Amino acid sequence: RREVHTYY
Amino acid sequence: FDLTPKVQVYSRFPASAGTKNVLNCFAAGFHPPKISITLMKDGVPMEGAQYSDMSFNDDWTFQRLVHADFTPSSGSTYACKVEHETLKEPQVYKWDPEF
Amino acid sequence: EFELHTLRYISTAMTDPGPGQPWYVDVGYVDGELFTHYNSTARRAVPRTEWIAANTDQQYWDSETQTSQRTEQIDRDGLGTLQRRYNQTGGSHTVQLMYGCDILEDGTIRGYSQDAYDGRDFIAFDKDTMTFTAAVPEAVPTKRKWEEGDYAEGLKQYLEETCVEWLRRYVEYGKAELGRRERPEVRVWGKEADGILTLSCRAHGFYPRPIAVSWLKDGAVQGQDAQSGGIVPNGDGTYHTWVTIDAQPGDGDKYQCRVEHASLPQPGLYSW
Repeated sequence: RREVHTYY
Repeated sequence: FDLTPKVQVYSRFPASAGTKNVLNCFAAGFHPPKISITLMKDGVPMEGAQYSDMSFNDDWTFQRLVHADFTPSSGSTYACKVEHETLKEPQVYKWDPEF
Repeated sequence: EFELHTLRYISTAMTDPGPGQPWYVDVGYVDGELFTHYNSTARRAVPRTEWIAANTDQQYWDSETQTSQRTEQIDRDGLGTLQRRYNQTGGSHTVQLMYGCDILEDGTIRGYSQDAYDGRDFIAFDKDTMTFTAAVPEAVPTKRKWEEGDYAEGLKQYLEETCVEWLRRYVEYGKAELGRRERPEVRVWGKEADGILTLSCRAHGFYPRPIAVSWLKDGAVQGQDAQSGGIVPNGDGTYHTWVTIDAQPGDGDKYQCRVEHASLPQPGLYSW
């Protein structure tokens, strides 16, 4: 499954 | 900086006239991702081309596969035409049937 | 190859996709085989192999879609944020993310997550120290952001547990395909062309990827004026490689292409 990373 | 495409034109199987095959054109190692890749038959855009979704290698460089089903004929020519902003003109890569 | 199995997700955001081309694309690979895809046009995470579709339901793909749409969102802002930080406006720019896990040859587990701007290293996760490694000054503010709160903790947890957990499932799902071996079909050709004989050896349709292709002269490995195109993909997941070598016209009979691959019980020898 894909994993959400966060805002740069 | 920007990196020019390294292109290879090849068939799915060893070619023989009258035998069903697939013509491949693979461009890799380039940047930016925007690129034009066109399979050619007898001087004109080839029929049935399929394009891989944009992807990249471990070194971040982009790549794309274009392929189209075909039945190779002696007396027809095949090639791959590539346009990219690192290129001043379209580069054409001829496919050698090797038969 | 030291790595037994791999799970890798990548994505690309661009300001200049091309006309009508999607500005955001993400894909996933298992053991190098593309098994899922999403882009900012379709707006849907989709299966790309039969074995993935056969072992997942709609809620699975709804979750992947939700995750992808979120990553698209993050990247849509990202392109702006990074342009601003590089004092750039318009033009052609890209944001790239690459992450996943590797199961090596004795049980060892690897986990990574790294980002690039305009095709250059921007920042990478260092899960050993739970910090992010800034490649350039422009990445420092991002490093600072990401090292706040429990983000790093969650990312490490995913890479070491979640990622692996699912990799083992996928490997199970498609072991019939992923664990297969496809024999190469080889062609040797010669071209006479300019006071120089150029011999070419092509291995078509082998799987898995690793292969060793060499030119022999009089039985001995050769070496000089050999040129290789590396390994390139076919549409069906199998692979292709071509090696050439320059010889003197008339010496064609002295040369053999040698192919070593997992599908072959014994190395293959091919003549023109």
